Amino acid sequence: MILDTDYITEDGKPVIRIFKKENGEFKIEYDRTFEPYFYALLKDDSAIEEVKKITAERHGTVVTVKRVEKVQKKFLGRPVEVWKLYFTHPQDVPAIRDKIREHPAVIDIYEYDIPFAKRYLIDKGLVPMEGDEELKMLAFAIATLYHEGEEFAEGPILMISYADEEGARVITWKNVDLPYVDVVSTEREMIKRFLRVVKEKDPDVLITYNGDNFDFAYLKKRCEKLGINFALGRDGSEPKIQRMGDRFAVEVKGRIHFDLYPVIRRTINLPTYTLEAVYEAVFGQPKEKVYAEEITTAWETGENLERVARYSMEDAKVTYELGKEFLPMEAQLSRLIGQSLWDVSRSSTGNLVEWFLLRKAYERNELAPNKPDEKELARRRQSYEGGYVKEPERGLWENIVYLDFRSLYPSIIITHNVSPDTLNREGCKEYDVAPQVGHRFCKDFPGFIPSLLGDLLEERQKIKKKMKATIDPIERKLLDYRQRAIKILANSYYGYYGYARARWYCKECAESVTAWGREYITMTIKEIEEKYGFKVIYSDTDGFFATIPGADAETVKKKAMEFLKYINAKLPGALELEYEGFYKRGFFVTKKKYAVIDEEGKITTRGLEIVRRDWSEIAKETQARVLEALLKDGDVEKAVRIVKEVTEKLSKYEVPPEKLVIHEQITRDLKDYKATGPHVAVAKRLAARGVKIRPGTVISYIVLKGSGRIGDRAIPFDEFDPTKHKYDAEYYIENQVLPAVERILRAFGYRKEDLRY
DNA sequence: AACTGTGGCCGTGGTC
DNA sequence: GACCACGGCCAC
Ligand SMILES: Nc1ncnc2c1c(C#CCNC(=O)COCCO)cn2[C@H]1C[C@H](O)[C@@H](COP(=O)(O)OP(=O)(O)OP(=O)(O)O)O1
Ligand SMILES: [Mg+2]
Ligand SMILES: [Mg+2]
Ligand SMILES: [Mn+2]
Repeated sequence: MILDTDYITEDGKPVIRIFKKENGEFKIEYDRTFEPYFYALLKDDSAIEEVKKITAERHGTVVTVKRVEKVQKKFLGRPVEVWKLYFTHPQDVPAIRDKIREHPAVIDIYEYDIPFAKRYLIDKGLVPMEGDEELKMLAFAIATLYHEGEEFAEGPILMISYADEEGARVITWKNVDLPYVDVVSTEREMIKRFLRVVKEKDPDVLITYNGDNFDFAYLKKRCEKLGINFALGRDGSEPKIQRMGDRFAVEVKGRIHFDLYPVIRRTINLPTYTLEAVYEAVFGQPKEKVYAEEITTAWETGENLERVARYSMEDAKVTYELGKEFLPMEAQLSRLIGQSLWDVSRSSTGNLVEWFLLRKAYERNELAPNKPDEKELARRRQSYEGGYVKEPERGLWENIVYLDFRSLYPSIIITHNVSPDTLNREGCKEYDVAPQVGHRFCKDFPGFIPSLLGDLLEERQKIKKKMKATIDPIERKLLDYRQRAIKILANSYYGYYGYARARWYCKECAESVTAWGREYITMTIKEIEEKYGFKVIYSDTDGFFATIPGADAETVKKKAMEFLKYINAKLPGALELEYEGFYKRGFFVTKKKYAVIDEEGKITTRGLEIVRRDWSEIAKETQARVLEALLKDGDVEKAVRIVKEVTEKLSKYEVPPEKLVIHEQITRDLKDYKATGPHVAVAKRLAARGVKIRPGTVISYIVLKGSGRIGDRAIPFDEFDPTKHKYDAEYYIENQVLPAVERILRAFGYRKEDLRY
């Protein structure tokens, strides 16, 4: 299989490198013949002789057109012949493309900003990660000496650990009496030893947890101090550290640096993404954390080093175990997009969609539309109406079924052929007309994007059917994550239509999709209420909760299955209403906030404070105990006692202050905030002390006793000292606990006054 | 992480 | 007090 491709320049000419593993052997294939290009649409074929003469300059190098060939293409499905303009070197294209577009004989140009190595994979029909090849994998981690106030990597690496199918080991330069610890003379020899190990094992995949932003940058700084050529690459190169967005990413050439952190972060929803949290969520086993402060004290005092080495060994071990499960999931996605695992595992959803569409467009002889310029971008900044959200029938309900459309927005795109190459096309035999907004879509031929969603959706449902039949609960989660990733990808094609930077931008398409969605869900609600006697309790976009007032569970389930047969026979094309589940009881608070319990006793909660990273644990813990007392024990008096116990404890300063921490993300430069909430107030006091506040910084603060603005008396939890600081017990009662639980216990006749003291 | 999309709750600190 | 805009995170 193909692992990666890139290009190097040799005597001014590009050379593609294809990193392969075949029959257990690593190979590098070199292609010297592939040429960069873009397309020009000319006013007349005779003008090509002029265009061939246009020249540019880049760094004292004259740029010329190497050669041309005329080709038949389609633009949004309409045939058109264009000139493929070839060049000697990819950098020629940025240097000359404006001069060609400016030529009076040139109407427009296309596909002039495609990275060369990806262009090669598309045009050659090559797909990374295809085949039965078994890849060898190696995880690694590091332990460092840390002191507050120091620069990054001023202190040495203390241990380097690595794990694979054969076990886990730790390299260190102090004497630790553990069988898996290899003792070397110095930090320098420890790094050189790890390098030796990577070259001996020759792994196809290096697995880290956040190596993109910590491990490799730390190693590089230390290797710069120590004079080490850290040649982990299979071509003898050192790791290649590149900016990517607001952070960095690291390649190791000829292998795949698989950083688990970007994958996990976008696949699993956790409050924190410490390695220990991730391990426990995936495998159901605890992992102990040893903190930087303990590690430094152990190294300097020479005591309890065995515990640090064990912690370091366990980091590599669980990092290997995780990579073994998540690599095949991301390899599948890599095959579906047609790009390397390295790119796909780190890329925004927009880039995944666009790379997929560029390959498919090449397969179908379709020219890609261009990315918008600044002025077109400003023109694309109007919003449009979305899904319908019904105001819920508040309170406790029994014997609830949940019905929900299968992949609704993609199914609408498929069924009604919603696409910019079909929008208001004239002269067709058949049209579908979007409700409310009136846009017409021709049905005589499959639209570009509609024609591609079907395979995604059919793949997803195969995974879903296997998921629901999987005994192994770990394997079941992993299938869940796969089918969810395809779901979001498919839905992102709809969002792509309304994305201002999209090449296949079409706002008419996007608002037609949502308009159809609104008409389908309200029609479905009308039918189930009118013709089957249901009451719809709550509905959001494409699903709803409903019951038959006064009927038992068996009756509600039976009549819901009858309604599904009836409604699906009336729905056109790929539109299908699904049975998602039955809940013995449910409590609906507001739009987007409710909790249901199934017949096995499992509670599911949506939108409520329990699921929000930005509410205090004491409020979430209390709300969770209350929901359990209500939905599971049907015990209202108990839920009330729980609240009363909590408020009393808070009043008496008996709640641990850890449960009172509030977490809120900084999303922008501090200068750009118009409204200064508590987390920005704290952030501005830290910045004034020299702390590097950037977008993505989480502020973790606690509210101290006082009266005025909350931000005036919020401090970071780092600075909280229980001997000097009294937390604001009234704030956590009146601003956190009570609001969270009173919105629920109102339904049973309890005012806040009934829950205080 | 997200810049694939819109809808929505709710705390906060302002206005009057 | 009533009201509003901002900003975060969440449900689709
Ligand atoms: N990321 C998105 N980008 C653009 N549009 C999006 C989404 C998005 C989502 C999500 C992920 N959340 C979950 O998976 C569950 O997490 C809940 C935890 O609180 C929903 N929509 C739109 C299009 C979609 O057809 C419609 C109905 O939604 P929804 O029935 O769930 O999906 P669906 O009908 O396609 O798929 P299924 O029913 O699963 O078959 O809303
Ligand atoms: Mg839904
Ligand atoms: Mg908003
Ligand atoms: Mn759905």
